Amino acid sequence: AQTCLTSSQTGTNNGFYYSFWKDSPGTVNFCLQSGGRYTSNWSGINNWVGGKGWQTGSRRNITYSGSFNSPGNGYLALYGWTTNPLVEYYVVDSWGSWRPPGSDGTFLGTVNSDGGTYDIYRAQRVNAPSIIGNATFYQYWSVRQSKRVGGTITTGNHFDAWASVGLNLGTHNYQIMATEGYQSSGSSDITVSEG
Ligand SMILES: COc1cc(/C=C/C(=O)OC[C@@H]2O[C@@H](O[C@@H]3[C@@H](O)[C@H](O[C@@H]4CO[C@@H](O)[C@H](O)[C@H]4O)OC[C@H]3O[C@@H]3OC[C@@H](O)[C@H](O)[C@H]3O)[C@@H](O)[C@H]2O)ccc1O
Ligand SMILES: O[C@@H]1[C@@H](O)[C@H](O[C@@H]2CO[C@@H](O)[C@H](O)[C@H]2O)OC[C@H]1O
Ligand code: NA
Repeated sequence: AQTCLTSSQTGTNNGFYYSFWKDSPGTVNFCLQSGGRYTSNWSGINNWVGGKGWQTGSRRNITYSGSFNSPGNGYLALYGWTTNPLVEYYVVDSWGSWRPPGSDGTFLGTVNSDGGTYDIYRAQRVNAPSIIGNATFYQYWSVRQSKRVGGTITTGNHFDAWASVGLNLGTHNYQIMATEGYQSSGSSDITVSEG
């Protein structure tokens, strides 16, 4: 059954944790579906990110499938946080008009995982929204060298590769298969599972 949300919220739905966040402009209809599924549509937003997964991240292997429709700036990524240090992390499989993280990403190397090759970056967010309120913190990124929509993400491969280039993860907070939009409009329909 469906539960559509329009304001930032976290919780559990059909055995899966979810996180949904947007800043004030525009509209996101973040619709919780059966099992590990959610849909999104966004319009006129500034920034939003949300999806289904786990309240506490781990080295679990995560599989996802579905559709991602982003003519402007959007991302389809495994997405999560740690505390101590505060870290926002991404394993980006697809994107819209703009390949992240841009020039604010420092290239650190590559990792091969799940049939793909990913570029590794560190970026810094300055006085930016976070799971602990406005903060200044690093992001760790793996970004697939070409787009893919669907498959398995062997998280351990990414975590180990980041560690090998000095990117230390803290205590795991949430870990979700996320859709992100930036100053754009679009939609997605994504189903997650582990193991
Ligand atoms: C005051 O509080 C605050 C602070 C921030 C931001 C803090 C910060 O450190 O970064 C500021 C800038 O945001 C990033 O921006 C990206 C933006 O440049 C990019 O635009 C592309 C550029 O090319 C064009 O051709 C594209 O059409 C256009 O879309 O889009 C992505 C932006 O970055 C995203 O921002 C949101 C994060 O969640 C994502 O991780 C990140 O990828 C940096 O490059 C800085 O220039 C924000 C909000 C508040 O309130
Ligand atoms: O109310 C708080 C939320 O606003 C906060 O949400 C985070 C804000 O930064 C976004 O980049 C994240 O995706 C989102 O989780 O989390 C903590 C909560 O208490
Ligand atoms: Na992967």
